[PDB]
Amino acid sequence: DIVLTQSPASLTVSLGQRATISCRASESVDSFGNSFMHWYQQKPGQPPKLLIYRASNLESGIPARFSGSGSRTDFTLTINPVEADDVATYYCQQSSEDPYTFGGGTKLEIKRADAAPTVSIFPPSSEQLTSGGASVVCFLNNFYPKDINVKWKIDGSERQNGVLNSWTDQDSKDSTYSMSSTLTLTKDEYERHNSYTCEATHKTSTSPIVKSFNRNEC
Amino acid sequence: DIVLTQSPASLTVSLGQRATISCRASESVDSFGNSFMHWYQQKPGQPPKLLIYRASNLESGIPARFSGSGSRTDFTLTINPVEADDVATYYCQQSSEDPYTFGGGTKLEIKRADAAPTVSIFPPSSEQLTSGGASVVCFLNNFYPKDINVKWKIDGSERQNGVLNSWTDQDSKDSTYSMSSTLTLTKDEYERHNSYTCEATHKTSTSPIVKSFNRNEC
Amino acid sequence: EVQLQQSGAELVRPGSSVKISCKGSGYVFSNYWMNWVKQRPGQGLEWIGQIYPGDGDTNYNGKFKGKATLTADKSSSTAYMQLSSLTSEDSAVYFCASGYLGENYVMDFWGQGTSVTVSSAKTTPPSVYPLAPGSAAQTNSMVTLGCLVKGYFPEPVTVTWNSGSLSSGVHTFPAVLQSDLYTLSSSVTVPSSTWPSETVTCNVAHPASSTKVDKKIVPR
Amino acid sequence: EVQLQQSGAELVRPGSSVKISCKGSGYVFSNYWMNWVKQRPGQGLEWIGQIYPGDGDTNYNGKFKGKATLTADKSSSTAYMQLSSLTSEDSAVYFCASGYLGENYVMDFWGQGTSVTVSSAKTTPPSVYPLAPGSAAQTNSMVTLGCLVKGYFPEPVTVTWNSGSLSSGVHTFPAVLQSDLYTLSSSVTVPSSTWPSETVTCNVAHPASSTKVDKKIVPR
Amino acid sequence: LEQWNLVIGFLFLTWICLLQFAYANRNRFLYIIKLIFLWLLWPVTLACFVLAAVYRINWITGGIAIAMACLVGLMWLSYFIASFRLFARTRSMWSFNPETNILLNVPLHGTILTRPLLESELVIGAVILRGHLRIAGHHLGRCDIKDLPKEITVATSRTLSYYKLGASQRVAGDSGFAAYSRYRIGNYKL
Amino acid sequence: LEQWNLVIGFLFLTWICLLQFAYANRNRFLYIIKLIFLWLLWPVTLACFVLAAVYRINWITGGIAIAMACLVGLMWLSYFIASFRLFARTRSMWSFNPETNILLNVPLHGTILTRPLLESELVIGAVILRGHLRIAGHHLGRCDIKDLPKEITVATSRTLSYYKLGASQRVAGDSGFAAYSRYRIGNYKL
Repeated sequence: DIVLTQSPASLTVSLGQRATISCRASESVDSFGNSFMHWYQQKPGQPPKLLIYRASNLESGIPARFSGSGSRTDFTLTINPVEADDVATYYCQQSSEDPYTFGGGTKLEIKRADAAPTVSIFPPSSEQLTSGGASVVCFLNNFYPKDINVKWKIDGSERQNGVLNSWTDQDSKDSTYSMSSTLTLTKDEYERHNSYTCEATHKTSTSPIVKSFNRNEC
Repeated sequence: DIVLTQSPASLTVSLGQRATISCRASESVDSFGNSFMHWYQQKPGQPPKLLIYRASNLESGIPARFSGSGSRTDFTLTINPVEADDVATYYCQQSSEDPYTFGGGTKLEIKRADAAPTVSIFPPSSEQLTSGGASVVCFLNNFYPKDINVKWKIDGSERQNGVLNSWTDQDSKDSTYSMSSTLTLTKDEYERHNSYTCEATHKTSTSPIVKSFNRNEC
Repeated sequence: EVQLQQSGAELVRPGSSVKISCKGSGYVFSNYWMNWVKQRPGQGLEWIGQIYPGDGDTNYNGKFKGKATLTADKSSSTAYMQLSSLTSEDSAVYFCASGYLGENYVMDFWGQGTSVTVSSAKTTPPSVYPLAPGSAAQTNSMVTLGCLVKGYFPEPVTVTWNSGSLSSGVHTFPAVLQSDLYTLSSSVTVPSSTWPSETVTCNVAHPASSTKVDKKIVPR
Repeated sequence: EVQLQQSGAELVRPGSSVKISCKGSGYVFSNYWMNWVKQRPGQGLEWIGQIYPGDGDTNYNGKFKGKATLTADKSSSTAYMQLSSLTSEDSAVYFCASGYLGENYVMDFWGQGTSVTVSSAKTTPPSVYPLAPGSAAQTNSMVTLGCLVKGYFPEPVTVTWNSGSLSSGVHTFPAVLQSDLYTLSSSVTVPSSTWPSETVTCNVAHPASSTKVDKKIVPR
Repeated sequence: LEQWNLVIGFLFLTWICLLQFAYANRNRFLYIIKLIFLWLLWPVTLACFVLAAVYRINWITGGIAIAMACLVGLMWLSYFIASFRLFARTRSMWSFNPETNILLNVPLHGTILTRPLLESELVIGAVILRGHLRIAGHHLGRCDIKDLPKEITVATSRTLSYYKLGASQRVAGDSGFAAYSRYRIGNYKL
Repeated sequence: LEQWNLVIGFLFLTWICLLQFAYANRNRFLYIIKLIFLWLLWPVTLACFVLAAVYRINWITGGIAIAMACLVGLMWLSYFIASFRLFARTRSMWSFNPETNILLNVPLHGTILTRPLLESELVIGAVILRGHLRIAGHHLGRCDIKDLPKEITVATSRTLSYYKLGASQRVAGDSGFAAYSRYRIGNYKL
């Protein structure tokens, strides 16, 4: 079992600069005159896509901005003009021995300018209230980078129960993120309190963005 | 120009026996290790169909009952189990020199049992009469062999003017012939006489078949 | 499936010129050879020349040099042959053929053929006359029926019975040229119960004069 | 073109067995190899084995011997993989791949993937609640709208807006497992002139329980 | 000296014929004669060198003759070992041909046809061209697309490769194209 | 004889190396050495035979030496004439290789690539196999289906054949198949 080790486990490159990914090997991958080292690209929710086969040859239908090199144990993949569509995870595979093995995986991230979130607060619906639940939902859209915190205070008092956060993948068009935090209550707890505030603390936004509502008018 | 001479110019074989066709040559058709002699089959109203190429090789899609041989100058095509569908004309072609030349052609006839004609006489139509002509038509259908003659006697007197006989090709199903003889008259000449008779004499019957009509009934 | 399709029949005057076409489908047209065979109405076949449409390399018979000119058109996938200073000897049927691997010594698939008529006679529509057994209607086991087509120019004419549904027992006879007008006959036989229970019809189509006749035959 | 198509998502129970299929078109199925890769939900890829459908020659990883059995069917052009004695570690996505020339060392075209879930929890239809902007009506240049899907099992569910016509700035968030019940949300932003002039609709389809909901969004 | 001059004259005449005509695609009679000449030339050279060593001018020539005898013995043993390994792999008489080291075996017409190869390959192509199988440029015989061999092997002295059919294609006129790709290089010998 | 035994010992050692290793695909250095030896063998053999003729035992040996001298001169002239004809028709250094007599010329990448052939063919096939042109089993280089050469030639000492492209085909993965068929065998030399 030729163990393949990749470096680094995560990579951030600005639009335009080059990206270098390395793949090691426990043994020699070179067979009788052939290398047998392949590179794949897998976007979320899709099967892997072959880029380089036998460590040098470029796959048909793949843009010429991907190039690979190396021999024996050291191998390298290079994307010289990176673009916003190259956000994926890259693997290396060997085919010399019978139990084919894959690499660990290297996630590629794109660096760009900082952006501020667009906070939106939503009250519970009548269907939710008559079913018995109370889930207030706050959306944070189109911000960069991923460093963001949310504080779910109610009537001036913080709440640390029932908060579920969910980030999205980095976009392939503008390379920005999104996030939604939901606070789940019951009908009685929602009825008693009046003011609910969603506070988003982003690094570029020194003063946090606040969106709030009162259930008496809603 | 390599002149190709075929023998015979006409062939009659019974349904089941073998047929042999020969093709000569003015010079040697053998190129640097290749023969370059081809055989074709052409049914009436259709383009030629290749059977044998380079004097031995059988064309794909052609039944295996066709086979060719020969070299240098003497070449031969053989159809051992002939069938009723093999009625056509066969040519030989050379491709060694720049002006490609074809053979004379050998028409293949098929022998079978004798049959008698089915005589049918037809009076002139009213449209023909009001247009001004008068053409009586006699049909002879499904007879073998081709040895037949028709006598166009009117009111007991033979007519030798305006008679047109037209044979058909031998059938590919029962291998029998047909013919139609038409006698052309004007309206006044048709109206003068009364009785018209179509008399056909075939070798299989010593007494000719007669079909006649009168203008009084018609 | 590799195929070749030619143009229609051509009627020209002596001293003029005609341009035959033959286009193919199902393969790369620029990598093959075409061979342009000629067959006279009563004689055998005869070879004219070759052309490679990829670059324009041609061979000629030597007899037809000056008479025949071969050109090609890669963009439309169509090849042409032009015959000049036409005479009465130039009436024939012209084929186009090619090989399965694109070779110039074997002709594997052919075109249907193009008929060229060189005469000064003008086109004439046909005149269809029914033929019926007016003597006694011939009430035997099977009654025979005719349909006479007279006085048309040029060849050919197509005679079919009931739009091709009745194609058993049909004998179409060759045309007889007479004073520059052709004459043709065809005969069909039907069971005595079928006629006159169902009305039969001979459909005569003359594409040279765009004449379409559906004359139906009736008892006297 | 060369294609590979797999089955649908499979929900099973521990101790049972499942049979995944993957069939291909556009080529001779008996002359190729298939490679049957596996990808865990939070880990990397892993190789299971091979099969040649022409005669039945197989290779295995060694870890998956006994767990995975590969068979083929030339007549229907379909290959199968059976996993036996399933446990919680066996929940993954299983692919099938082949090479362009029928080789066993390159994987050129893949299958879309088949998700297998090994759990004792029963299927539950989703509950869709609209999210209307009741705080201050969001009367800005671009008003945002939401649609909350809560309590469904198993994965996945698809949320589309106005049957796919509204696809400008649609963010669908990953599901969060909570007491064996997933929860999902999605957001869309429209100009303030469009809504509430035209009421939007979030179409939710759960194929596991055959649930189709077309909940509409109206002002509070 | 005149006797030796005639003998050394005929000695060179055989040397010209072997280097100009004795090849496999060339005169096969002379090819067989060349094989016999080589097989008889090995022991004669070894015996001549050991004789020059035992009857030597001085100790330098003795060492030179001993080294040359060791070299020719090494060549003899290397040839025999390589030829016997290749014959064990393929059981063909091309194993003893010094010009070739890679051999291609194809099961066709109920027999196995052996042909030499210039280079070892990872994928081998095939064409038909009107029902005449032609693998790696070698004219094998008449075959169809349906009747293509399902597995071929390429044997050398050190390893034995296995190839399998894949990616066929048909064109008009009983012609086609196929590919054979390697799947196993172990499992030595037959 | 000890001196002559050493000399005749080294005479056979060169004979072992030329018949076992001196081949074009095996060892190019020994192939060039074999060419030099072959080009030097003819004058030496001719001079030795005429020397045996002038210094002869009897008139029988004189006639034998004269006949052998005529034979080696005939071989020399035949080789030079054939090689010069082939070089005039192909302008390649494979013309002087005694093993080969048929040469294939392919215009690719702005140059002409000469390779030897075993048999003269009426039709020549070609395969691609992932963008790697391979005509008559010879590995030429990288090429596309649309970049195939339009015309190739096959040259020998007596005639020059011309071939043209026809009946191409494409399969998935930048691979394909083509055929080259002969249309002219005249128009000798370039």
